[PDB]
Amino acid sequence: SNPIRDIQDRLKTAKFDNKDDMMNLASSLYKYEKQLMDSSEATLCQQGLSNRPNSFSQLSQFRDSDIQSKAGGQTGKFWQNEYEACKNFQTHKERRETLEQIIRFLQDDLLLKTLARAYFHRGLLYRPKGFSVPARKVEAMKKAIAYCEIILDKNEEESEALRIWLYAAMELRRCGEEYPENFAEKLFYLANDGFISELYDIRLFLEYTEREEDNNFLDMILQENQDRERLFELCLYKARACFHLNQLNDVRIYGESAIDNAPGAFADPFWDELVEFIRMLRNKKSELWKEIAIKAWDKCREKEMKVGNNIYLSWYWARQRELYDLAFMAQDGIEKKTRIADSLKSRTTLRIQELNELRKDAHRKQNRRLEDKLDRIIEQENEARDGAYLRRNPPCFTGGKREEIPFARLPQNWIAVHFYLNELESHEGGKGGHALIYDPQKAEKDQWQDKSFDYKELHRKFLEWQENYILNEEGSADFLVTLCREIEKAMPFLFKSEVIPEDRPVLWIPHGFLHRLPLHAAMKIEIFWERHASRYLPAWHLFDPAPYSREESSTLLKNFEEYDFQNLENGEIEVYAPSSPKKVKEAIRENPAILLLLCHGEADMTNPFRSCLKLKNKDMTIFDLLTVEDVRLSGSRILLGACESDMVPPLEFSVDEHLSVSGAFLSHKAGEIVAGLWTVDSEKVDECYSYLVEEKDFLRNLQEWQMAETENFRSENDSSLFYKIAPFRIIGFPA
RNA sequence: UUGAUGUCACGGAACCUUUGUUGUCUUCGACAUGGGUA
RNA sequence: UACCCAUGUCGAAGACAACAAAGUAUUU
Repeated sequence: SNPIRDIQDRLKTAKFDNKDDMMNLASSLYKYEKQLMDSSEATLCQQGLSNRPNSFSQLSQFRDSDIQSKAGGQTGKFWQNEYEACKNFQTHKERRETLEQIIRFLQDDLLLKTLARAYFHRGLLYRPKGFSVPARKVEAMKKAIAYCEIILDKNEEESEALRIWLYAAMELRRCGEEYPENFAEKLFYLANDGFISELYDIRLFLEYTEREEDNNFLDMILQENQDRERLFELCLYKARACFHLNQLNDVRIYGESAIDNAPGAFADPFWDELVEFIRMLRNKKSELWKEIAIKAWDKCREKEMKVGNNIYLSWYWARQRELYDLAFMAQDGIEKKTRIADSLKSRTTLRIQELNELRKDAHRKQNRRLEDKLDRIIEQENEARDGAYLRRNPPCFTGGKREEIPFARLPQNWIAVHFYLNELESHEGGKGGHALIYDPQKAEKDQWQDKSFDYKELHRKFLEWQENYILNEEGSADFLVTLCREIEKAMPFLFKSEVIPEDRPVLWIPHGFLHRLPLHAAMKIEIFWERHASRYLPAWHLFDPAPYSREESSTLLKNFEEYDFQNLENGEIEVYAPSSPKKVKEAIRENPAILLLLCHGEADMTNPFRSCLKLKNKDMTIFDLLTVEDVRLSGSRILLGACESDMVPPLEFSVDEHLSVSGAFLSHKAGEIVAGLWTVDSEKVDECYSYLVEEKDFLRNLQEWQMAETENFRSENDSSLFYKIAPFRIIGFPA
């Protein structure tokens, strides 16, 4: 760079009456000091300035207090202008460096106004991730307000300071803070000014419109120029303005235009404003709200498809859940309600499944560098669930052939129950819980029912059982019985034949914490499994019946030396013990007909990827399973004898997901998995899985086993015995 | 100087990064002071 | 507003110049 030479050139030209000369001189001297403070390579310059008496006189004149302090504000304003010009050509890092340079340089009303605007723009860079806002965003907006109030304490008519103050106050509200005090009075001054300086002002005059109920300024908005980059956002403001003028057809037109041009990135503020607009329409009870909500859902669903990995998916798309709640309430058709519900489920597991598919093709083609990319994405996802900072942008992957599965592809003798837990409806005091039930044998106009229930008390009793389980654990059996009776209290329709016809099998597609429950064990005494056999899927778009594996080979791997599994160890399947993770990795690439694993297991309390199987000399985690190079399990049947092999951490993740060990095996396209929702007894495991292996029809045989044990439950209604029958469930839907 | 049928704050390491360092022969010769006489 | 010299004595430097706190990613 050679900044010393730049100081020479400026000192040749400069005269002290001229703004540009002093602006340039101040800039050059500041850059010199900056390079010294950075210990830059420019510090190797040992040269000095020539014409020493002249240079001394000119520097001594510049460093007059008024001259340099005058030049400071002008340099700051010039940099602030050039930033706001090139802002959308810069990357984030260099936008940040520009703004922080301005702030450090400026740390007179011109200076204070420039510094307030710089802090306002520095805050705008921070974006919420998940349901959390960065603290520094709030900090920046509060500092902008603090600087603004020095000017406004002595000149309340100053338009720029007032506007910056109002912008920062609106951002505080957006972050979930309250408005600062005397917001109303200052917002009334702004309307006494009555002119749009910048795009943000349109949002202020609408706030004024909604507060003073005054329509004068709406014609300014409707006449605003269309030659803008963020056209979708301007059109959304047009729609609001038309609504206050009751120009409802133009509201429809502008709203449709805004949604049709929505941006791809869910980090964009457009997506917040759209949901606020729909909530405004709904709260004013306008009939337009149902049209706009369904189009907004369709656009959001279209663009979720283009999100590149689970990290961005968890950060930014997860915040759009309320839009699906609103669209679910707008939509009256039950099948279309079910489509809206299903589009929210297991969006991360879908991408893990696609990565597992990609790894197959890389291995068979020996594309090593692609395997490293596939490993990096899983590693970074594991980091993100620990909340760690990511140094590198995670890579993006295009999706698989995501066809929309027709509901007609369910076989004719089944019943399907689709759950949805609408938080917005629940929080407003409605039922909020929905069960959408499909009977494919009826005429098409009668094939769907929609049953609704209140899930607050069921969720409380779930949390209560969960905590008692973590602390006791088997002393929690009474709380399990309480929860299972609460299932029937909440969903009394489960035991009515006009809802679920006689003795047909049921497929469950849960949502939220309902993935955690033993719905097959709902207790009227009569248990649900006495009426129907049950099967589970995480989501309907994962429905994919494939044939069972053809291989004439099966394996039992055991690392469990406290106990003798007399029934399993005298079957026709050969047993290898004590099994290490290497043996599991070997069996997993032979595509066995039946694979049994008998070992201890443990679900993690914080991060799903750390849930593990306790094998001989080393634990095998979900992270290990999802990074095994060569895996061949298409159509295999898997029986997990491990405790908590279908459990997940006692937390609510930002997106709907059930990443248990069983879920990990399903993401490798296993045919069906049997696993435990909590701790499992070794004798019950032995006697259940021996019968399943002998009679190779898991759906009927698990029901027969459950019924045959229930007759010993009835003689005394012992909670401890029910605690031992209930945990087993089947996941997956083979051909 | 509380308000009451509901407080995990013993629910949170002032933590993290930084070389008292860079340059210098224990050497060596002409200099002080202000008048005096016509 | 000209001219002329006269006397022989004696240690010096003892730290100086620079820096005097500065930084501390939240994301296509």
